[PDB]
Order: sequence, then structure tokens, then C-alpha cells
Amino acid sequence: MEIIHLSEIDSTNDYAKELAKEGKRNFIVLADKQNNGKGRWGRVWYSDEGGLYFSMVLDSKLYNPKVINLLVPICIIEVLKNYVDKELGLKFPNDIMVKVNDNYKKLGGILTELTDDYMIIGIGINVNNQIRNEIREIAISLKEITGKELDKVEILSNFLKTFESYLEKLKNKEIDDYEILKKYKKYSITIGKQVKILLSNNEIITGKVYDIDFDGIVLGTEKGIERIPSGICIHVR
Ligand SMILES: O=C(O)CCCC[C@@H]1SC[C@@H]2NC(=O)N[C@@H]21
Repeated sequence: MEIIHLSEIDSTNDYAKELAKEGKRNFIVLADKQNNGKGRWGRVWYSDEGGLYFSMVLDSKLYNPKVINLLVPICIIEVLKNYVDKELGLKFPNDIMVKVNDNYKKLGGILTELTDDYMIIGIGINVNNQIRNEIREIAISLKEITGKELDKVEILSNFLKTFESYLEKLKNKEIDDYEILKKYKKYSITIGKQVKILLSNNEIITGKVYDIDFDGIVLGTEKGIERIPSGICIHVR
């Protein structure tokens, strides 16, 4: 997979999209730092030197996008496990979390955009970048956890290798789509929790998380069982 390695850019997602609009496919845009990194729904994503910031552009018909959406977080988890001894988990939708002192802090996130012919998967992982003092309460870096500077090159390389082997096992039919979902549920720290979810239509849904599937989250609320697509969830607390 072709990798365009930049020293800086506004956002790897936005730049990957311009290139994708013009025809490019199956490539990655990696940037040592971002001047305007973006998170889900209007969030800013601090992208100082030391972090891993890249966007993968894939053919929309390479495989089921809904399956890919679950595969990405899974691969990140399994790759980071090789570097961290602490508990890793997935917070709905795709926050990559690490347990610290009976507390979960965010190590990274995923921002995805899907079009008819391609999907852009933006991945941000806090590796050696310094987390702003204010949010050190909810965010953390791998360097803070391990006590050592990790190699961002190796991390990316292992992520890609892991992601591709899974891709080849799915198409080769060595593993079912459901097995990917089972891995997701295994790492999910959201299922079984009582939550208040803010949606993009201003509604707030409160309830017990029974399950998360390829389409979204399933909650037991006052109204009964409610299903919510992951793409419209602005905030989950
Ligand atoms: O947790 C989130 O809200 C999503 C964060 C996504 C961050 C990555 S960094 C690479 C890519 N470029 C961006 O501007 N955002 C994504």
C-alpha cells in the first residue's frame, strides 16, 4: 500500500480526500504533525510531533465497509497489545482506550468517511506526543504508559500487516464476518454499561448497552429496545 509521508499537513483525512476525489486509491497519507487535525463531530484532534496520524483510502467495494469499520479498531488493539501490558479496550464508537488506575483514558481515535467508490479511514494514535496538561485526565500517550519512545514506523507497519492478513483471511473465507464482530465485543468496554448518548439530531438516549453490531449500538431504554447507528452518535457518557 503506497504511503505518502508528509512532514506536516492540515489534515491527512482532508488531503487524502482531495487525492481520492481525483482518482487515487489504495494509499495512505501519513503526517508527522497536523495543523488542523479533526476528530468526530467537530472535535479538534491535537496532532503534535510524536503522534501517529494517517489516513487510509480504500476501494469502497474492496469489502463490506461495515465489516472494515470493526476490523480497524481490532487491528489497532492487537498491535498495541505487543507494546502495553495494561488493559486495552474499545469505547463506542471507536475510541481506543487504556485502563489506568481503575480509569480508562483515550490513546487514539478513528474518523471514517465513506463514499460510493472509496472510504477514508483516519487513524490517530498518541505515541510519543505530549498530551496537553488539561486533558491528561481523559487522554494519554503510549510513551507515558511504557516509559519509552516507541517506533511509529514499526507500529504503522505492524498495523498494516495485521490489517492485510485479516483481509486475506476474510476473502479466503478462513474466518467469518461474525468472528470479527465477536473480537470487537470482546474488547468493548461499552457493552453492559449505563449510558447517555447525544445524537446529531439533538436527542439524548439513555439506557443499558445490550449489544453493538455492524449497524450500531443496541440499548435497553424506558421505551424498550432502541437501536442507534454509530455515525449519528456525537457523545457517549
Ligand atoms: O476520536 C475521534 O474523534 C477521531 C480522531 C481521528 C484522528 C485522525 S488523525 C489522522 C486523521 N486526520 C485527521 O485530521 N483526523 C484523523
